[PDB]
Amino acid sequence: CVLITCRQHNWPLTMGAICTLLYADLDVFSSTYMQIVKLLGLDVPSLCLAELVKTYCSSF
Amino acid sequence: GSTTTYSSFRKNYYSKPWSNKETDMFFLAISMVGTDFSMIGQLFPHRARIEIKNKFKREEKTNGWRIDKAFQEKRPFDFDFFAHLLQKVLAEEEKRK
Amino acid sequence: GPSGIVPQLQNIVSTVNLGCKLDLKTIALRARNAEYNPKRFAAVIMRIREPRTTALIFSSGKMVCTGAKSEEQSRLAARKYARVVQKLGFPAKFLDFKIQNMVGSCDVKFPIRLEGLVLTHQQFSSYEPELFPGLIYRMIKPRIVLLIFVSGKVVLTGAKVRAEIYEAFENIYPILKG
Repeated sequence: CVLITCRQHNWPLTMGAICTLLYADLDVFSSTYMQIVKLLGLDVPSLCLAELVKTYCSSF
Repeated sequence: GSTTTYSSFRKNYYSKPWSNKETDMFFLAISMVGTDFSMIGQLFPHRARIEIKNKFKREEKTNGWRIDKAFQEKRPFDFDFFAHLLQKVLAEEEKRK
Repeated sequence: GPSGIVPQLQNIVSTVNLGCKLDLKTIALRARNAEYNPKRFAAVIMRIREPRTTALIFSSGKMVCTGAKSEEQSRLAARKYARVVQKLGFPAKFLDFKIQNMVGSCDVKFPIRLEGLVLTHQQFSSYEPELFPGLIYRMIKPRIVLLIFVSGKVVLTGAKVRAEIYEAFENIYPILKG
């Protein structure tokens, strides 16, 4: 839910940062994501290439 | 710990490569057992049933003719004989190597 | 018309009912080409080399066959499985064969940038390369799902009949032509 929320406001974030907290596994949460999105039919942007570099490069 | 927690698909773990004499023994079991991958997995305790299915899938790509030829080269079935053959041939492979 | 190519068929799925109750333990014991786990599952799995396919036979008499390249190949495989059950002693019979699924693929000989597809067909397009490289297109006519790759290769799924696969191909052609 927070992933899609941040995407609507194009706030940079990546899966790994979230999943480090939830005791999550790639199959589990990826399948759950597909299920929820196709259940609710919600539109959501993609990860823009330049969106993530700004925060990523500043982390060095 | 750092925020740069890289994530990639790891289900492709390192499994032990299949030996040539092990493949010959797999074909022999096909001849002498059949395609019961569970009982083959018991015969090959080193290999679980999913590895047996994967071996079938890989071999049938080109060596399906050998699968059929083995399956028609039927033989009496004995678990103890197969176990002795497996261990003896592997030990002889080690000694030759 | 398309660019000189019509999709190949990858896989087939079909169902038949043998018409009688079966002892799966007996089938597993006597069938060279079968595997069963009575402690875990209610159906036996068997294989034949021509048509190269497999069948999943349930104790309740239901069956699922897979691996054929065509509906007739799947039907021939199902008949061979029915004969296998017959010689095992059960009164198996070939009734109510039905093709349930069909898979195909094709290539257009030119690359496609998936980002445009997702940005113009949001309501049908999914594109998560961090999850799976290929783009997924939910087509509504016919009831087919197309899997698209940057290489220009496409896969089709969900058809009951071949006409659905080829109608999906000819419907997606003018879109990817853009």
